[PDB]
Amino acid sequence: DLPVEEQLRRLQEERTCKVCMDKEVSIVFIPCGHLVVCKDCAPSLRKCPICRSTIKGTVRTFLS
Amino acid sequence: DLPVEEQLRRLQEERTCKVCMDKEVSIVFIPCGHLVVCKDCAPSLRKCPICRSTIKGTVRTFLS
Amino acid sequence: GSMALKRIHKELNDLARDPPAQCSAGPVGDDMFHWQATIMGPNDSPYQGGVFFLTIHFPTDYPFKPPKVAFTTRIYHPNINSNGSICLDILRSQWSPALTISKVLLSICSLLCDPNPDDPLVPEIARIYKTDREKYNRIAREWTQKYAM
Amino acid sequence: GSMALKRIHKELNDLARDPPAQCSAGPVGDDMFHWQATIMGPNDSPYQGGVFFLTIHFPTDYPFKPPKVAFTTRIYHPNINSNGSICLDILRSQWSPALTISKVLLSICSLLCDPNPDDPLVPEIARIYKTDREKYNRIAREWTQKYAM
Ligand SMILES: [Zn+2]
Ligand SMILES: [Zn+2]
Ligand SMILES: [Zn+2]
Ligand SMILES: [Zn+2]
Repeated sequence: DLPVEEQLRRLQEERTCKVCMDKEVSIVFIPCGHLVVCKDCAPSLRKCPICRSTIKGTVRTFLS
Repeated sequence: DLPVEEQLRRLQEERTCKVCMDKEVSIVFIPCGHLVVCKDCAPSLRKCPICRSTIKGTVRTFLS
Repeated sequence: GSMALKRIHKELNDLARDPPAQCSAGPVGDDMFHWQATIMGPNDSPYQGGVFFLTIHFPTDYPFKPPKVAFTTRIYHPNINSNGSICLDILRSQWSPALTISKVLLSICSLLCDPNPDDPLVPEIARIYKTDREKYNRIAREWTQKYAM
Repeated sequence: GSMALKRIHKELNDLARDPPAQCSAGPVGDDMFHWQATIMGPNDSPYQGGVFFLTIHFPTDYPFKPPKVAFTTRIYHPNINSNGSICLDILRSQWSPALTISKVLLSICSLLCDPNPDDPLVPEIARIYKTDREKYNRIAREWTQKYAM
């Protein structure tokens, strides 16, 4: 934690999708449990990009 | 979005547990899909605090 | 602490940053679980002008149980009894840990601005309120005069 | 765009804020998909001093496919062929969209610092490297002299 900016650049960067890196993460992978991509990027993936664990489902997150 | 501080106070506040409001949220509710409490607060709850939908399970999130 | 403790400390510490519009609260002694709120009679209710004081008492297992809140000040409102108790949904059945002391004060305020038809705590007052606001508000402001300010 | 496009724009825009230690890259023309990196021969490799240039080519469906990267500069390394191609895990089988152009450059750097035993792209070089570093590094720096700087 160092003054003015960041975390903020970094905080948002921890919260943004890991592949389009534009849209905010929304989807937990089944079974690997990573909350690491946005709704849109998911379909194009067979394996979770983080641990190469293969995706078998999704849970959607509602930060409401 | 207004200068210096916030979102940051607010950004963290969107990301912190909704009941202990100390620990960071980690748990998606089943079936209501809310990612809104930390691992620790969960057990003490029957219904998701947001929509009074009753909890029937949890998915753990790994922001790794 | 904690946990209610470390929670309530944030509660308080936040209510400082962003107080709810019409009022403020806080610990009375070092007992963080016994609080006193002062609520500043909201404009365009028939309580404007007068000041009102409430007593907050956090249960030891707050936030999972709702806090005990009741006016020490006298007040004319169909949903508040002659002994001070408040008749509010969240205070009882609808409570959720997700919601803060700050947030309850607000709903109390809005309750003073808009009382209820199905809830009548004091049926004496409710009936006058139902279809005779004219009369109601007079006694409402009258009490504000006498006891609030 | 996009999407590779709007992605690559961030890539680039970030590589400006936080460039990977030893190097920099960017678009050559307005074709955002054809990039040129310059990598500044890392200290305590036998390539220190000399400068190296690489060519980056993003597939149209990047990030789901890995980018095409190959040295235009000449270099003596068991995992880089006489035609420029790089022999790196992420460049092929291990690629993941989660990882950035920035991140690949880094691993290239670290590859120059530490070549491989099972991977030998050029078996000619690997053998000399295996248990005769003495000799290896001489030719390594020698080439750095001749072609890199
Ligand atoms: Zn995405
Ligand atoms: Zn994973
Ligand atoms: Zn919690
Ligand atoms: Zn819910």
